[PDB]
Amino acid sequence: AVGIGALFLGFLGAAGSTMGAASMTLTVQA
Repeated sequence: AVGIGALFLGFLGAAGSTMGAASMTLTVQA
């Protein structure tokens, strides 16, 4: 139950966190 699922979650959480910074870290939302 939710065994290997842990490996995709671990790396797929890098893509969202990296593409979120390109959201203009100035002050505008997105």
